[PDB]
Amino acid sequence: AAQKSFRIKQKMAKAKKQNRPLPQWIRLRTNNTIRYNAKRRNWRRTKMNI
Amino acid sequence: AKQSLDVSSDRRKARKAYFTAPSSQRRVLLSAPLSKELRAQYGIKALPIRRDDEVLVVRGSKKGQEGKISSVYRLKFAVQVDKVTKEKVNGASVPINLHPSKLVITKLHLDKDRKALIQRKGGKLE
Amino acid sequence: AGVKAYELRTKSKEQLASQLVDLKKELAELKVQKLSRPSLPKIKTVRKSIACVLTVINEQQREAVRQLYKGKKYQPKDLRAKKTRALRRALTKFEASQVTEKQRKKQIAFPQRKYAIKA
Amino acid sequence: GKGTPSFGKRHNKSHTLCNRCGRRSFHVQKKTCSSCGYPAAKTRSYNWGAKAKRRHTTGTGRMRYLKHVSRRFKNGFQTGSASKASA
Amino acid sequence: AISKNLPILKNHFRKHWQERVKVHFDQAGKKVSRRNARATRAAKIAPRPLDLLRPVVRAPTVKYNRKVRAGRGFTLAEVKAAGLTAAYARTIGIAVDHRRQNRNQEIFDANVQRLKEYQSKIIVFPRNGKAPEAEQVLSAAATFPI
Amino acid sequence: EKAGHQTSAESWGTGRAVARIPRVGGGGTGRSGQGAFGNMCRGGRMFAPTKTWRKWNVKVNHNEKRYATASAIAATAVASLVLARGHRVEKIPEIPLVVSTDLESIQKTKEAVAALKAVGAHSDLLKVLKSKKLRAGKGKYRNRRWTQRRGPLVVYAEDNGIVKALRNVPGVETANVASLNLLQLAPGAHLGRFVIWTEAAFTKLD
RNA sequence: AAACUUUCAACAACGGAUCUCUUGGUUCUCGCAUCGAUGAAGAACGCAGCGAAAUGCGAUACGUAAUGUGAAUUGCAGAACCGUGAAUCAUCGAAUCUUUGAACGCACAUUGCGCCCCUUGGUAUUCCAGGGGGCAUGCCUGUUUGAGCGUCAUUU
RNA sequence: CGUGGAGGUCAGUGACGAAGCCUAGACCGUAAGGUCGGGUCGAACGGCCUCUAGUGCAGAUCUUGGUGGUAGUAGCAAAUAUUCAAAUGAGAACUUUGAAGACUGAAGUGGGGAAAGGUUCCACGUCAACAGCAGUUGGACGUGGGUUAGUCGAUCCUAAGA
RNA sequence: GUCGAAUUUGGGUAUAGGGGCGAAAGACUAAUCGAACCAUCUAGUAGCUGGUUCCUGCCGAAGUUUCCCUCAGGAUAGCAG
RNA sequence: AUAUUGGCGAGAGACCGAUAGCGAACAAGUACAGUGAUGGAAAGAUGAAAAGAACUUUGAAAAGAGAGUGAAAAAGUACGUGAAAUUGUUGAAAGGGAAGGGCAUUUGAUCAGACA
RNA sequence: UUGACCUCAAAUCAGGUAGGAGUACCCGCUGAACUUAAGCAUAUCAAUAAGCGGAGGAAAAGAAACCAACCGGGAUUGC
Ligand SMILES: CN[C@@H]1[C@@H](O)[C@@H](O[C@@H]2[C@@H](O)[C@H](O[C@H]3O[C@H](CN)CC[C@H]3N)[C@@H](N)C[C@H]2N)OC[C@]1(C)O
Ligand SMILES: CN[C@@H]1[C@@H](O)[C@@H](O[C@@H]2[C@@H](O)[C@H](O[C@H]3O[C@H](CN)CC[C@H]3N)[C@@H](N)C[C@H]2N)OC[C@]1(C)O
Ligand SMILES: CN[C@@H]1[C@@H](O)[C@@H](O[C@@H]2[C@@H](O)[C@H](O[C@H]3O[C@H](CN)CC[C@H]3N)[C@@H](N)C[C@H]2N)OC[C@]1(C)O
Ligand SMILES: [Mg+2]
Ligand SMILES: [Mg+2]
Ligand SMILES: [Mg+2]
Ligand SMILES: [Mg+2]
Ligand SMILES: [Mg+2]
Ligand SMILES: [Mg+2]
Ligand SMILES: [Mg+2]
Ligand SMILES: [Mg+2]
Ligand SMILES: [Mg+2]
Ligand SMILES: [Mg+2]
Ligand SMILES: [Mg+2]
Ligand SMILES: [Mg+2]
Ligand SMILES: [Mg+2]
Ligand SMILES: [Mg+2]
Ligand SMILES: [Mg+2]
Ligand SMILES: [Mg+2]
Ligand SMILES: [Mg+2]
Ligand SMILES: [Mg+2]
Ligand SMILES: [Mg+2]
Ligand SMILES: [Mg+2]
Ligand SMILES: [Mg+2]
Ligand SMILES: [Mg+2]
Ligand SMILES: [Mg+2]
Ligand SMILES: [Mg+2]
Ligand SMILES: [Mg+2]
Ligand SMILES: [Mg+2]
Ligand SMILES: [Mg+2]
Ligand SMILES: [Mg+2]
Ligand SMILES: [Mg+2]
Ligand SMILES: [Mg+2]
Ligand SMILES: [Mg+2]
Ligand SMILES: [Mg+2]
Ligand SMILES: [Mg+2]
Ligand SMILES: [Mg+2]
Ligand SMILES: [Mg+2]
Ligand SMILES: [Mg+2]
Ligand SMILES: [Mg+2]
Ligand SMILES: [Mg+2]
Ligand SMILES: [Mg+2]
Ligand SMILES: [Mg+2]
Ligand SMILES: [Mg+2]
Ligand SMILES: [Mg+2]
Ligand SMILES: [Mg+2]
Ligand SMILES: [Mg+2]
Ligand SMILES: [Mg+2]
Ligand SMILES: [Mg+2]
Ligand SMILES: [Mg+2]
Ligand SMILES: [Mg+2]
Ligand SMILES: [Mg+2]
Ligand SMILES: [Mg+2]
Ligand SMILES: [Mg+2]
Ligand SMILES: [Mg+2]
Ligand SMILES: [Mg+2]
Ligand SMILES: [Mg+2]
Ligand SMILES: [Mg+2]
Ligand SMILES: [Mg+2]
Ligand SMILES: [Mg+2]
Ligand SMILES: [Mg+2]
Ligand SMILES: [Mg+2]
Ligand SMILES: [Mg+2]
Ligand SMILES: [Mg+2]
Ligand SMILES: [Mg+2]
Ligand SMILES: [Mg+2]
Ligand SMILES: [Mg+2]
Ligand SMILES: [Mg+2]
Ligand SMILES: [Mg+2]
Ligand SMILES: [Mg+2]
Ligand SMILES: [Mg+2]
Ligand SMILES: [Mg+2]
Ligand SMILES: [Mg+2]
Ligand SMILES: [Mg+2]
Ligand SMILES: [Mg+2]
Ligand SMILES: [Mg+2]
Ligand SMILES: [Mg+2]
Ligand SMILES: [Mg+2]
Ligand SMILES: [Mg+2]
Ligand SMILES: [Mg+2]
Ligand SMILES: [Mg+2]
Ligand SMILES: [Mg+2]
Ligand SMILES: [Mg+2]
Ligand SMILES: [Mg+2]
Ligand SMILES: [Mg+2]
Ligand SMILES: [Mg+2]
Ligand SMILES: [Mg+2]
Ligand SMILES: [Mg+2]
Ligand SMILES: [Mg+2]
Ligand SMILES: [Mg+2]
Ligand SMILES: [Mg+2]
Ligand SMILES: [Mg+2]
Ligand SMILES: [Mg+2]
Ligand SMILES: [Mg+2]
Ligand SMILES: [Mg+2]
Ligand SMILES: [Mg+2]
Ligand SMILES: [Mg+2]
Ligand SMILES: [Mg+2]
Ligand SMILES: [Mg+2]
Ligand SMILES: [Mg+2]
Ligand SMILES: [Mg+2]
Ligand SMILES: [Mg+2]
Ligand SMILES: [Mg+2]
Ligand SMILES: [Mg+2]
Ligand SMILES: [Mg+2]
Ligand SMILES: [Mg+2]
Ligand SMILES: [Mg+2]
Ligand SMILES: [Mg+2]
Ligand SMILES: [Mg+2]
Ligand SMILES: [Mg+2]
Ligand SMILES: [Mg+2]
Ligand SMILES: [Mg+2]
Ligand SMILES: [Mg+2]
Ligand SMILES: [Mg+2]
Ligand SMILES: [Mg+2]
Ligand SMILES: [Mg+2]
Ligand SMILES: [Mg+2]
Ligand SMILES: [Mg+2]
Ligand SMILES: [Mg+2]
Ligand SMILES: [Mg+2]
Ligand SMILES: [Mg+2]
Ligand SMILES: [Mg+2]
Ligand SMILES: [Mg+2]
Ligand SMILES: [Mg+2]
Ligand SMILES: [Mg+2]
Ligand SMILES: [Mg+2]
Ligand SMILES: [Mg+2]
Ligand SMILES: [Mg+2]
Ligand SMILES: [Mg+2]
Ligand SMILES: [Mg+2]
Ligand SMILES: [Mg+2]
Ligand SMILES: [Mg+2]
Ligand SMILES: [Mg+2]
Ligand SMILES: [Mg+2]
Ligand SMILES: [Mg+2]
Ligand SMILES: [Mg+2]
Ligand SMILES: [Mg+2]
Ligand SMILES: [Mg+2]
Ligand SMILES: [Mg+2]
Ligand SMILES: [Mg+2]
Ligand SMILES: [Zn+2]
Repeated sequence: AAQKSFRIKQKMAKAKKQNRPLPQWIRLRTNNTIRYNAKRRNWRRTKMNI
Repeated sequence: AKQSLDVSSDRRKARKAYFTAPSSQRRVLLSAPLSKELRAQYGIKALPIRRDDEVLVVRGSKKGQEGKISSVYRLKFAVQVDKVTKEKVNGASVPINLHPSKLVITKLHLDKDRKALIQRKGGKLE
Repeated sequence: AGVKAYELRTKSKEQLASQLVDLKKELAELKVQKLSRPSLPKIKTVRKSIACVLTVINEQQREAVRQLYKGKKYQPKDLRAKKTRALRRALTKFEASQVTEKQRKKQIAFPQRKYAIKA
Repeated sequence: GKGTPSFGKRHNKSHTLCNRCGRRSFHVQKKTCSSCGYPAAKTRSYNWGAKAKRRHTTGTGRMRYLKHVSRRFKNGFQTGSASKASA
Repeated sequence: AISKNLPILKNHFRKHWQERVKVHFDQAGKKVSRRNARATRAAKIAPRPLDLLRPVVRAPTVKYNRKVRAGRGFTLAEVKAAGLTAAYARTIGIAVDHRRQNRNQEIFDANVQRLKEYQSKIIVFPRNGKAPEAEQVLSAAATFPI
Repeated sequence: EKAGHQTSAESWGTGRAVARIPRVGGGGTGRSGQGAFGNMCRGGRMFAPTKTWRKWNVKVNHNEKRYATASAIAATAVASLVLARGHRVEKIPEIPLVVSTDLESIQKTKEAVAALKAVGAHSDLLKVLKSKKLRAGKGKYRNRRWTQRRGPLVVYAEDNGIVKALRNVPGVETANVASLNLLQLAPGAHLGRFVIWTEAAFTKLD
């Protein structure tokens, strides 16, 4: 950690990208049931387990 | 009743079949009936609705109104007519969704294919 | 607009390879545009075409190499029939129906005879 | 002692990520995944393990190939392509 | 676990017997499934009768020796006495069993007669042309009871 | 049978201040530490779980069956039972109603519906269609959505097409004389169904 | 006497029972016989004008080719028909199919490290870089090529 | 007596309001219960003859969910410590700036790293939740930017070991 | 108490459940050890403890006999419908 | 001919009806826990239609009060019905170390039927 | 000197093939204890669970070294 395997870095890249809220236009779609992004993630809440 | 062992009277299987049906299957679900005058003209009772068709609301609040169909909204199982609208209290206006089974076709939009389909059904075509 | 399939399948190998660099070069210019602009759905159609071009370029050289390999034992695997791994090993119609010399004579002399009853 | 103070000592990985199943069941030292059994030639599963079976068998994934087989069979594994009709 | 005046029962469910339960819900389902597959043989089988001719036979033991029912096949001895080859009589829809033996003239006689009666009641379609369309009979053993 | 036992839970045993039903392992999910397997437990297996080897069909003695239908037939005369059963027969010519063998050959609903009406079946044919109602219960999920009364039983001798002719009129049922079904002759085990006998049928009876 | 307490009612809270809903589950029956070294099952990481996810897909990436239908898609923006043509359509026979996995150049807690054939480039069979095609194992039939006073004839 | 469902029936009740819920309102039953009014409500439901069972709860330190009294209570008191003015803001005991009083006292409360985390870094915005007072402040929320090597590491080598 | 050594300590590496490891306490082996943890056999068995859901009507007990590795249980007779 | 809690395609039930039915009717083997093997949830319903409440006004704001839409806001994205425990207000009645219960009657409140 | 033969090897030799997945049903191996016996060891659970190998749309079995004792029967599987 802070000398990272690129494998670990890449999972950690994909980490960041999932870390954003709902794009709020999905809320507008016909039929659409998603109120909020319920899979969100915090660095000091719950941990990534490598 | 159904005599075919390949037909299903299952209410559940049907309600799913309907709500899951894709675009191409919905067009035929979105049939509207031909007008009394248009029935005798083409020798056809009803056809799957099409965008630029002209049509007459025969049921509901807007019954008696008529216009050109602005869009067929297949996702919503709804057909929108551009005359019929509601005005909101901001003063804007929004389409009213209409179901073809509650419409009737005054004026078809004729294509080579729409024409073909009528004769292909045994029609007339003025 | 945006490319049509049958209009590509006419063109020459050397034209297609050239129009490819067109679409890449057009797409590249659009890429630089798209970050200056609040949206650019145009890019969808150029890059969907760089696929359609490439499909045909490939389509040819395959149906080309398919042709010179035609009708001979041992041609390349991806031009070989897929079917099922297990069908691929099936006994061919010839060697299933291969019958026995001893047994052949018997199917001849003593075949199943059609017949019925009541009279 | 055996409690919370001894827990401050835990910074070491018994397992990193298994290449085969992408798990972090891959025991660093034993160099074998406690979940899928990689390196093993076959994939670890047991009959007292019905759930974990259910969690991994065919169909929990993409089925990038097997998806279509049932269709290709319905058509008898047609080769070539289709010609034309009308309209 | 022993009380009143009742027979001793030996009710055998001490293994996991609930695993090996077999219920026939397909009783009807299989009757149909096998009626179609009979009448779909009656087609694919052409005018042929749907069964094979069976011999008269005296039933074994002392209990059933009194009676007689259809045996398996016709004893090369009878196939020759009725005057045809075995290998051919196979393709005439006669069943020939090479294991059976004739210790009984009265049964051997009975079986040869039964054999000629079949040759007389059948029409053998020739190798090539013709086929004077014959309207298949559904049994043999019904035509030729015991 | 797999259902409800699909956890690994086990009793926490006494001394932990909470009751002893099995309890889910692990932690973090909030299902953990919850009563398992128990016939009183949310999610647990139910008491005496139902089995496919329950006795479903019931055997009846052949002669007893036939005695039953026999008694049911004799009630298709005996007007009061037919009247007491529903079946508006107060005006029909006579019990039993026997009808021309020509009925057996009718090819067309309108034609057949007429003959029925003609011979006294109007008030009964119409008792249905008024009697149509939505299923009172929860079966209306289960592909029995509609209640209705039962109309007449047209008993032919040979079917020349009366059968496809009546199959779409409601409440009406058709059956051969060689067969006869006690389920129809005494619907809901109540005697006196309304039977219209083609004269062909009636003499095949004896 | 108030407060407070308790009790009943109305209104309002609290909670989500009840009632009625049902693209789900469950059980029964019927028909069928099709995974993979031609790389499967499974993984990981990617891909959209605007997506986190489910779904779809693979650097040709919510898709390419083919065929059918005949005008949509829709949350906004964008584009847009008497026709080789709309569609987040149907069907699907042709392809693409990243890093992988029985997983096959060697490795792999590494985006670690070789060898061979073709080709471009820097003066270049030899060094450096790009482009392509390649090298696992057991076994079988075969083809070359060999080994052994295991053994046969033959030369002189 | 009552409940889920089933065959039969009353051509039963119902958007002119089914069901359910509410009701120190009314009536029948010895009682399980049954009927009625009013209110609330919104789409289905009952009487009779039969059929059927996953059919009636006060308890099982019963299962699940919900809620009380306890109770504005126990408490929020280790690590010496806070004070003045201005700015900003709707709002300042707590943010910012100045002023002051202090501390850690180089075996640091300083300056970097290993394991570990994974963007917490940094800028802009920003206070519903979080920071058991507060909140204009934050490791929070939103939105973006940021990690540049022939010489530092890995990579190579071998150790125990595999 | 000890504090320059039978010292403290990181990392790598080995040993795994009737097994390990133990300068020996039945200690330690992931808050688990006089036999770890995970799942399954498993709805393990219980002569023992707890519970066991609507109304009314009529009748109405026994704790005694004999036998039992029986003495908190059955068998049996009796009483009861 | 026989087997089939796997696969693919179909038809069905005196089955269950969101604490039921598979664990999962929902982005369910998901969120989450555990070094690991494994463990493993909760969570369906505004309306026919967003018509999802312009506009005014009070407030820093969240909101409130209006107005408005709608058949209904006693449906306001805390969204069908909306019970109970338990809670606020309002009204009624009563309370000398619990509260509630039984027969009976005064007192008040309340409800008939029933005369003709 | 040469050319065989037998045996054994080598090639990135020419071309094929095996692995893994699934495993309800099927062919085999291996294999418990809970439990029942009111104790308990043979026994029972059970030739069951668990572990392992191998298949197919079915598998297996099958045209008798069979069954019988009859006036004999006549591959296999199934009810
Ligand atoms: C999404 N881009 C597409 C482009 O990829 C292509 O799409 C064709 C589409 O036009 C075809 O459509 C055609 O197919 C019919 C086949 N008989 C004939 C008429 C036409 N509808 C589709 N069948 C296949 C797509 N690849 O042609 C049209 C387009 C818009 O440019
Ligand atoms: C009593 N029947 C109820 C029915 O009323 C309804 O209940 C909803 C419930 O589903 C909604 O909640 C739903 O949507 C929420 C969105 N914030 C999250 C939780 C989810 N269950 C509640 N907000 C209101 C209830 N009346 O849907 C669920 C149910 C159990 O069928
Ligand atoms: C429902 N409200 C009641 C209210 O009615 C009353 O209740 C009395 C109770 O105080 C008396 O209780 C006391 O007072 C009596 C007179 N001094 C003597 C007996 C004593 N226990 C009971 N005997 C009668 C109840 N109805 O006081 C208690 C209460 C809860 O407030
Ligand atoms: Mg809807
Ligand atoms: Mg944690
Ligand atoms: Mg952790
Ligand atoms: Mg839908
Ligand atoms: Mg309408
Ligand atoms: Mg509509
Ligand atoms: Mg811990
Ligand atoms: Mg340590
Ligand atoms: Mg270790
Ligand atoms: Mg799937
Ligand atoms: Mg015995
Ligand atoms: Mg089993
Ligand atoms: Mg037969
Ligand atoms: Mg013999
Ligand atoms: Mg079970
Ligand atoms: Mg089981
Ligand atoms: Mg357990
Ligand atoms: Mg279990
Ligand atoms: Mg245990
Ligand atoms: Mg325990
Ligand atoms: Mg306690
Ligand atoms: Mg666990
Ligand atoms: Mg359950
Ligand atoms: Mg009606
Ligand atoms: Mg109900
Ligand atoms: Mg008090
Ligand atoms: Mg209220
Ligand atoms: Mg609420
Ligand atoms: Mg509905
Ligand atoms: Mg179903
Ligand atoms: Mg197969
Ligand atoms: Mg990319
Ligand atoms: Mg899905
Ligand atoms: Mg999508
Ligand atoms: Mg499509
Ligand atoms: Mg691939
Ligand atoms: Mg990888
Ligand atoms: Mg490798
Ligand atoms: Mg290396
Ligand atoms: Mg190269
Ligand atoms: Mg390479
Ligand atoms: Mg009932
Ligand atoms: Mg029930
Ligand atoms: Mg009924
Ligand atoms: Mg009640
Ligand atoms: Mg009553
Ligand atoms: Mg009312
Ligand atoms: Mg009501
Ligand atoms: Mg409604
Ligand atoms: Mg009824
Ligand atoms: Mg009622
Ligand atoms: Mg029950
Ligand atoms: Mg009840
Ligand atoms: Mg109750
Ligand atoms: Mg209850
Ligand atoms: Mg209680
Ligand atoms: Mg509780
Ligand atoms: Mg509280
Ligand atoms: Mg509490
Ligand atoms: Mg307070
Ligand atoms: Mg205090
Ligand atoms: Mg203080
Ligand atoms: Mg304290
Ligand atoms: Mg202090
Ligand atoms: Mg302070
Ligand atoms: Mg200072
Ligand atoms: Mg200062
Ligand atoms: Mg100091
Ligand atoms: Mg600091
Ligand atoms: Mg915080
Ligand atoms: Mg706080
Ligand atoms: Mg505190
Ligand atoms: Mg605090
Ligand atoms: Mg605050
Ligand atoms: Mg501020
Ligand atoms: Mg900061
Ligand atoms: Mg932030
Ligand atoms: Mg370097
Ligand atoms: Mg080893
Ligand atoms: Mg000292
Ligand atoms: Mg063990
Ligand atoms: Mg050992
Ligand atoms: Mg020691
Ligand atoms: Mg120790
Ligand atoms: Mg522990
Ligand atoms: Mg421990
Ligand atoms: Mg133990
Ligand atoms: Mg043990
Ligand atoms: Mg039990
Ligand atoms: Mg137990
Ligand atoms: Mg008495
Ligand atoms: Mg004595
Ligand atoms: Mg005793
Ligand atoms: Mg005892
Ligand atoms: Mg006792
Ligand atoms: Mg007794
Ligand atoms: Mg079955
Ligand atoms: Mg619920
Ligand atoms: Mg559930
Ligand atoms: Mg419930
Ligand atoms: Mg139930
Ligand atoms: Mg659940
Ligand atoms: Mg959702
Ligand atoms: Mg979810
Ligand atoms: Mg609703
Ligand atoms: Mg719904
Ligand atoms: Mg709706
Ligand atoms: Mg407001
Ligand atoms: Mg307001
Ligand atoms: Mg109003
Ligand atoms: Mg209004
Ligand atoms: Mg309402
Ligand atoms: Mg209300
Ligand atoms: Mg409402
Ligand atoms: Mg709103
Ligand atoms: Mg509210
Ligand atoms: Mg509500
Ligand atoms: Mg309440
Ligand atoms: Mg009060
Ligand atoms: Mg007091
Ligand atoms: Mg006092
Ligand atoms: Mg005092
Ligand atoms: Mg007292
Ligand atoms: Mg080599
Ligand atoms: Mg080779
Ligand atoms: Mg295998
Ligand atoms: Mg396997
Ligand atoms: Mg057991
Ligand atoms: Mg025992
Ligand atoms: Mg015992
Ligand atoms: Mg013992
Ligand atoms: Mg096994
Ligand atoms: Mg078969
Ligand atoms: Mg075989
Ligand atoms: Mg035999
Ligand atoms: Mg047998
Ligand atoms: Mg059978
Ligand atoms: Zn793994």
